[PDB]
Order: sequence, then C-alpha cells, then structure tokens
Amino acid sequence: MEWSQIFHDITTKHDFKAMHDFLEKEYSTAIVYPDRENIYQAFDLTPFENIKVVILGQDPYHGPNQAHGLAFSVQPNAKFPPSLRNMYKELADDIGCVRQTPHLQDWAREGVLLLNTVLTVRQGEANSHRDIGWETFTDEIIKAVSDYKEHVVFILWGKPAQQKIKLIDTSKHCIIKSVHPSPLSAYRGFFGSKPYSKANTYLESVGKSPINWCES
Amino acid sequence: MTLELQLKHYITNLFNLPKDEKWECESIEEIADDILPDQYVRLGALSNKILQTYTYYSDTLHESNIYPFILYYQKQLIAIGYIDENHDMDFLYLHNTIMPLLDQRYLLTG
Repeated sequence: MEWSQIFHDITTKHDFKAMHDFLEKEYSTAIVYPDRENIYQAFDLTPFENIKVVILGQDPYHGPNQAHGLAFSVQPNAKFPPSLRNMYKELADDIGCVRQTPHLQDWAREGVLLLNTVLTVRQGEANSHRDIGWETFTDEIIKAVSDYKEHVVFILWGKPAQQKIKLIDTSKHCIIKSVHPSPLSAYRGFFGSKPYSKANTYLESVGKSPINWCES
Repeated sequence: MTLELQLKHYITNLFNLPKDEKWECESIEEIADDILPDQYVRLGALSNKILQTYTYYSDTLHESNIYPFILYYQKQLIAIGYIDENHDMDFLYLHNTIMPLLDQRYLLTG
C-alpha cells in the first residue's frame, strides 16, 4: 500500500482546493516554511510499507534554515532546538548513544514517520497555518496508518498529540505517550520515560526489527 | 518594540550576552498543568488550558543554562520569564486568565 493511493483517497473525500489556493498566495506574498518542495518529506523518506514508529510533531519550525519537512528535525548545520536537545538527552540515557547531528533523515529511513500535524508555517508566526486544512489531511494520515498497517508504535508527546489517541486502534497498535520534551514540561515525565527502547521492545514482541536510533 | 525584543534586551543585559547573537525560537503547545508550578495551576483559572509557548535559544543562552520564554492562552499573554540554571521558572509577568498575579514588566522598558 502506497502513499499515492492514500493521498488519492484523502483528496477525494475532502476538497483541499481552497487550501492549495491559500498556500499558492502565501508562498508568493510571504515567507513560508519549510521550502515548498520539502512539505511532504516525511512521506518521501518513510514509505507507507516501511513505517514502524510514528512520532507526531505540531507545526514546522518557523525560523530560517530550520524546518525541512520532518517533525523535530532541523537542517544539518542548524542549531539544536530545546525539544530536540531534550530528546537526545533522553536518547543518551535510554538507548546509550549520543547524536550530534540535529538532522533526523536517518530515523525516517529506519521507518520513523516524523509527521507534523500542520505542515507549513509563516516565518516568526507560530500557528499561522493552523486550520487551513492540514489537520484534516494529517488526521486522515494517522487513521490510514492505523487502519492499514498491522503493528506500529505511535509516540505521542504533549496533550495535543494525545488528542489523536481516538484515531488509533490500540488492539493493533502500541501507544507511547508522555509530557512534551520541551524544557518547559520535560521534568514532569519526559525524562526517564524511555520511549526509544519502549518502542523497540514492542517492535520485537511483534517480530519486527528494532529502530536504529543512533547516527546511521 | 516587540515583546520578544524587549525580553532579549533584558536578558542580554542581565546575563552579559552578545547583543548580535541570533535568538531562535521554538513554539510548542502544551497543557498549563505540565508547564507551570502547581500553585499557579488551578481549576477555573489555568488548569486544563492549552498554552502557546515561545522558548528562545542560542549558543550563549545554552552556555548560561537558561531558557527565556513567553506564554499565551490564545490572545491573552500569560507569562514572561526564563527558566534559570536550577531549572526553576523565574517570572517577569504572570496572569492566570482571571487577574495578573506577578507584574514586573517595568523591567522590560528599554
């Protein structure tokens, strides 16, 4: 089963013409991230058949040379966002390995779908593309993953991501959830939560090979 | 002058940071109950409210171990401050959607 088939289903069930018209005008008259050709990079790097873990983000980074179409990841030479710094600290305490690149294309190749719930943002304006149709799209994507895959780990950080629990069949799938890794919340249950090894233990229980989370 | 920039002038002067170092910003939504001290999270006020969160970062900010932050609930400003080196939140401003609780915004006059 392929993304192109799923996207066709979604774009038939909902009419996204007004979203595309709004985005066309946004990319012409404003500074929108990520670069247009990167909007679907999470789908390009993690084919549907390859998904083993889904990690939900929120909006793309809204500063220059940060976002590139993956949840949490920034471009290889960009500085570490606070949440990613915390994710890597937990990674070092949980799995043992140390990452120094802030780029997550390797995780995506391993089968980690790094899906933001909203896929575009205007520069410096948090939430500026909330409710233009991305949530409809991306809710449908989560459903599709749940419906058509046999056994996936969904990793749900923060309350907004946890609102997607109702779209995920937990008789089929593994939910791992905690407070958000942001330094604003991370001490209320992100540190020590071991999402990476928990994900891998579940994958092995179901006869799948673990994610290599180390630099690869 | 924007709030972000007032906050930047205040922090860079207070911590003796380079003035032309770029501050990047991460925006994350999270429930108030997981962000703020318990005494400031109360039923009918901030409890169960999703905040829009702005946390600023740079290399000298990481070296000082601080995180300047600004918090909103929709269009209402909720907090301005910074998480300090002990990982405690240090407020210049705090509002609980009912009344202002802390207000040293005069510190941001530049």
